[PDB]
Amino acid sequence: TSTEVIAHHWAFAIFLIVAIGLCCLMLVGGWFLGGRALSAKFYLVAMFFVIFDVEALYLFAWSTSIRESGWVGFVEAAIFIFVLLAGLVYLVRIGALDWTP
Amino acid sequence: MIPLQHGLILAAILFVLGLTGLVIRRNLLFMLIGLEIMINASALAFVVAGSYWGQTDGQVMYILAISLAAAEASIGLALLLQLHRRRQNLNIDSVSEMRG
Amino acid sequence: MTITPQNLIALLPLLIVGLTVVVVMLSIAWRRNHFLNATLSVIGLNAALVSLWFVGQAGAMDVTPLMRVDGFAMLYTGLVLLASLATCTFAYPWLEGYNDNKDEFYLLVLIAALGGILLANANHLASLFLGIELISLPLFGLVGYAFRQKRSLEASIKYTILSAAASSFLLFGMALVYAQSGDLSFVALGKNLGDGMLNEPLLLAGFGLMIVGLGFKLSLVPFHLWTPDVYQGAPAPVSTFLATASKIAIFGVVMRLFLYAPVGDSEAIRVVLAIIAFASIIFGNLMALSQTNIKRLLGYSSISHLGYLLVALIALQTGEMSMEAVGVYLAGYLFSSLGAFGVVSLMSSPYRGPDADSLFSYRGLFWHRPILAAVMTVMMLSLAGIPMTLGFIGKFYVLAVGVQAHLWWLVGAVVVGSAIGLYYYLRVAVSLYLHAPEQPSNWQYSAGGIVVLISALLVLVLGVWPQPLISIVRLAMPLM
Amino acid sequence: MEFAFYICGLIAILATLRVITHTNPVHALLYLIISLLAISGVFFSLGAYFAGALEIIVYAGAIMVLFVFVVMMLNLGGSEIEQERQWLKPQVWIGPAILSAIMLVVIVYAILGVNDQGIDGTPISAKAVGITLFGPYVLAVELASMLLLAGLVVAFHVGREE
Amino acid sequence: LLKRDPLNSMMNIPAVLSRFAGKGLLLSENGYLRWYVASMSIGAVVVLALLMVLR
Ligand SMILES: CCCCCCCCCCCCCCCCCC(=O)OC[C@H](COP(=O)(O)OCCN)OC(=O)CCCCCCCCCCCCCCCCC
Ligand SMILES: CCCCCCCCCCCCCCCCCC(=O)OC[C@H](COP(=O)(O)OCCN)OC(=O)CCCCCCCCCCCCCCCCC
Ligand SMILES: CCCCCCCCCCCCCCCCCC(=O)OC[C@H](COP(=O)(O)OCCN)OC(=O)CCCCCCCCCCCCCCCCC
Ligand SMILES: CCCCCCCCCCCCCCCCCC(=O)OC[C@H](COP(=O)(O)OCCN)OC(=O)CCCCCCCCCCCCCCCCC
Ligand SMILES: CCCCCCCCCCCCCCCCCCCC
Ligand SMILES: CCCCCCCCCCCCCCCCCCCC
Ligand SMILES: CCCCCCCCCCCCCCCCCCCC
Repeated sequence: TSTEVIAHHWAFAIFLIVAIGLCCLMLVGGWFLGGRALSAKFYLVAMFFVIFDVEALYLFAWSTSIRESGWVGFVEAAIFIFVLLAGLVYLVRIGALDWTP
Repeated sequence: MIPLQHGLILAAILFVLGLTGLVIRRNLLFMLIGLEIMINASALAFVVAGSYWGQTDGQVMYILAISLAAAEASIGLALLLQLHRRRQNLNIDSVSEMRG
Repeated sequence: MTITPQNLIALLPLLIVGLTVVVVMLSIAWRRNHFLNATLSVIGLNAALVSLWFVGQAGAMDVTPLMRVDGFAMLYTGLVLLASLATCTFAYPWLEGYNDNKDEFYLLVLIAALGGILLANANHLASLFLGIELISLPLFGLVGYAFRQKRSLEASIKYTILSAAASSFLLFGMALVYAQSGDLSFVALGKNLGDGMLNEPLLLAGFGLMIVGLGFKLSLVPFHLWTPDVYQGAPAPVSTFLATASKIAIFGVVMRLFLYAPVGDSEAIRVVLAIIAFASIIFGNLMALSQTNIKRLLGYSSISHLGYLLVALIALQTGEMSMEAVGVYLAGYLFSSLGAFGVVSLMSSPYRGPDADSLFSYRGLFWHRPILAAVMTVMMLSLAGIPMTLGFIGKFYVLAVGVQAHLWWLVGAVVVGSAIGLYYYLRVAVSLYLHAPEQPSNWQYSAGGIVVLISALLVLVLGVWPQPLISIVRLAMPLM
Repeated sequence: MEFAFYICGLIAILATLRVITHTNPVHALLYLIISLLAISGVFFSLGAYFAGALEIIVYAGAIMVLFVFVVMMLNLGGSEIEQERQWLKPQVWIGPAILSAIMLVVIVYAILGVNDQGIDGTPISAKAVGITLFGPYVLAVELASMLLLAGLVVAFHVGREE
Repeated sequence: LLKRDPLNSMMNIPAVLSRFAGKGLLLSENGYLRWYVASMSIGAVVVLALLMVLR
């Protein structure tokens, strides 16, 4: 409820509103003005991205509290990263990540 | 100053709408979409419950929920691609050879 | 709380199975070898059994806020590991007939066994949900392993869509329970209630949606319709695993949840589970009556047998031997289903391709497979609850549990469903010995035959002499 | 923080209602992305900042991308279901709509009557979620890694082309 | 009048009812996934309504 916090909230709201309005108004002006007269490897890559992004979010949560988690948290994240790297090595070696076989 | 009942009711509304979409839609892709709506509503309910009690367990439940949602979405879309490649048809009623 | 070295030695089957998953994956990445990767998976599962011995040498304690290891956990972990080992043994000749990659099968079997172990040790809604999902997703892969075959792809799609819906139901019910009760541990689901206010509407509704998810997973009526389709369409070792390990692990975590939760002795939940048990017994036995397909028949059979187990669960808060009955019945059901689905797997192995039919054709099996016919008729007698078989010992335990708790409708349901089971089981067992007009050579097929023969001998011997099994299940006591 | 919650919840409800009754897959996925943005706004209104961040990052930013990838790869141009439009026929949707409405009334009746002092909205940071995640939920993290591994192996085995 | 055993017939009618009820219950196994989802949601409605009624 600080005045700095509410001022920054208002500034963020005005930033988003004015930015989206600027883009929309620029397209509106562009439209109104002026006269008139597949392979499955894409799925594989996107699916690998989704899986590795969820494992990335796990590491995202770990990274902000490494000191509070101590060495036992380091050991757990090391097991997590080793399993993730084993899966990555598996995908590379079986040709799943090889774009040109 | 938001009641827990309102967040839970919103999650129930989203769960019901996702289940309706899962039942009434004959396309397999829209069934998968309704499944995502259902599991996202469940994760929203867990977040509302955790934020009422002031505990981090609701967001951890959300994290496990979206890990399941990601993995089951990938599996379902792989099965959808296999069905389209085998039959050139996304009809969930046509894949019904096994019956009592 | 943290993880001590004592917590590490209690965690040993989970750690060994996870390390086996990593090692098998790295061996797959190094070179695609069927024999060595199957060997590594079965070595990891046997090492997990010996790890269960080492866990038994340690004490019973809570390894996490999430896990609790006791004799209950050791018993159901051992059941899951035995089912996984038998699935790998049955899977090798069937995969030898396969043409595509045949080691991701073993990776998925190991991950599903890891989920089974987690469900055996699950003391939390977190570990319950995660164990259910870790059972389910590798089974999505395994059920549609032969996706080029039409029936396997159809069973995969059905199981995937319905299990995603059931996991959504279970997760929403968990969220409602957590909304009512501020803790997610099993012991705390209903602690903040008193003076006869156990029937909180939100706690009951959350437990009902969890009942929807768990009753999908246990093939309980009215969440049972997927069972014959997924059982028939899946590969036969996958049918073995889905019949044994998934149901055993999920029903064990349902045991621990209803034993620990203070709302587990609610009258409304007891009546709803009694209705589901009655309907499951009657409906599964009635629906297996006119089945010419062996796998659909075993699916409806699983529906009825899980109804009997649910009857044993209903008396958990009234009698005392409910956990004992569930353990004995689950050991007997495990060995019976292992034998029956193993005969079905051995006669469907090697794989004949996605185009060729995979019909069992059990009529006249004795004239070319006499030992397999004897094993299958021992299983058919055991699943019928015939005395001299372990299935009768389980049925006797269920009947004693129901009689103690005065569950007369459930006892009559068991009697009626048992008579209907006698009809269709004896139909199969005597069709084994008739005459049919018309319609191996490696040690892994012989190993599968050894597995089903040892299952037959176990069923017969423990039906005649059930005292060692009763003594084993009695000392596998959970925390009171 | 109450106004934000109510408008975002209303936007989410309207968006999924337009998701389940739409015919074009890309339009349905777009309304689904809008619903996920609104639900992340609901998360931010309640103080679950990490949850809203992951809702945009992962759910609306990875999984919906996979859905859009699949839709543009299969090239749905009205394969006999757009021209049929069976889900908007009353005889098809009236049954499940009453069934879902009954389930909604039962669940909502269960929701009401529960004691409720209100959601405070105090922010639960990603710091505390990370502390819980690698503290009392270590096995959840490792077995969730194995779960995502299983999903990876299954989706590779099924979804590859050859 | 009794040459075709009447007591045997009135004791065999439970088998007839069993076959009829099994054939009737096998109509639910139509093999349609959308009906399976509908049946799960119907069972969810029934279980929730039973829990609210019984309390
Ligand atoms: C023979 C008849 C048929 C039996 C079928 C059984 C099927 C399930 C197989 C696994 C069952 C494991 C059950 C373990 C229950 C243990 C309960 C318990 O508390 O045991 C305690 C005991 C040590 O005693 P205590 O001094 O109390 O220790 C605690 C002191 N801090 O600790 C122990 O006793 C340790 C127990 C170790 C068990 C190791 C099992 C290895 C695998 C055996 C497989 C047998 C073959 C079955 C299948 C054949 C092929 C189909
Ligand atoms: C289709 C075939 C199967 C049919 C269904 C299964 C059997 C159904 C039997 C129904 C019994 C109804 C009992 C009604 C009262 C129950 C509550 C009660 O007060 O019970 C009395 C008593 C428990 O009270 P308590 O203080 O412990 O007294 C002990 C001394 N009696 O109770 C006891 O101590 C125990 C009571 C035992 C009751 C009888 C159990 C055996 C039944 C034999 C077979 C069924 C009847 C005959 C066949 C009918 C046609 C098939
Ligand atoms: C006097 C009253 C008091 C005493 C009651 C005592 C009850 C227990 C002892 C009596 C049990 C009577 C059972 C009667 C039916 C026997 C089974 C039978 O007839 O099987 C043969 C028949 C197959 O022959 P078919 O007709 O050619 O086959 C058509 C399908 N292909 O099979 C079929 O057609 C299908 C068979 C279905 C499964 C068997 C029937 C189960 C019925 C319920 C059993 C429990 C009954 C409880 C009491 C009921 C009322 C008396
Ligand atoms: C106006 C009528 C409708 C017009 C069309 C729709 C436009 C978008 C409407 C919804 C989004 C904006 C809602 C209004 C938010 C205004 C800011 C606000 O309420 O801030 C309060 C709170 C600040 O945080 P806190 O510190 O807790 O505040 C208490 C004081 N310390 O804030 C918070 O805690 C979090 C604030 C919300 C989260 C950020 C915004 C999320 C936006 C989601 C957009 C979804 C897609 C919209 C599509 C629109 C077109 C269909
Ligand atoms: C606070 C200082 C601690 C120093 C010692 C740290 C190392 C000892 C404790 C290690 C605990 C490791 C727990 C790992 C669990 C992995 C579970 C995997 C399941 C598949
Ligand atoms: C102790 C086990 C009891 C149940 C199993 C029964 C099977 C025993 C071993 C096989 C017996 C085969 C008998 C076949 C007889 C065929 C006769 C045909 C010509 C009349
Ligand atoms: C379609 C198959 C139907 C099978 C029905 C089986 C029914 C068995 C008989 C049940 C009898 C229950 C008697 C209960 C008496 C309770 C008395 C309580 C006194 C306080």
